[PDB]
Amino acid sequence: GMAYLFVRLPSSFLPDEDQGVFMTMVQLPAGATQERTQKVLNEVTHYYLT
Amino acid sequence: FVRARLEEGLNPNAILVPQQGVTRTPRGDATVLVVGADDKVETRPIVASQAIGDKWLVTEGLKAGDRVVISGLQKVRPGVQVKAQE
Repeated sequence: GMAYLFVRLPSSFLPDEDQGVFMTMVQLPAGATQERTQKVLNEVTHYYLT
Repeated sequence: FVRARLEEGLNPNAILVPQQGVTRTPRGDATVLVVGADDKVETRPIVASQAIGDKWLVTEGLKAGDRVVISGLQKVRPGVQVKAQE
């Protein structure tokens, strides 16, 4: 059973840490201008800010 | 020689699609995403006419009352159901 759990055991790279910050990436459709993207942000922002 | 804007044909009926919602396909072919009553997005190929304003005049392929599926280019792959906003 020792050998039993060793194998059932899911393996990872490393424990992730909450670092006090993170990032959110913004991609729009193609050909779209910044204003489009820009509005997204205040949306993004407004989520965070609020 | 001063700029002269000279009035012209004044198109009686213009299909003006926001150049947002205007996505060519196939190569150089305006594909409007307008979703019919089925609310299953169906991109209907057309050819945007000469660019104007922020929108495309498109001589053909679209009709009046067509709800342009303009944005949402992620949540809409063709055929998917969709809830319109205008």
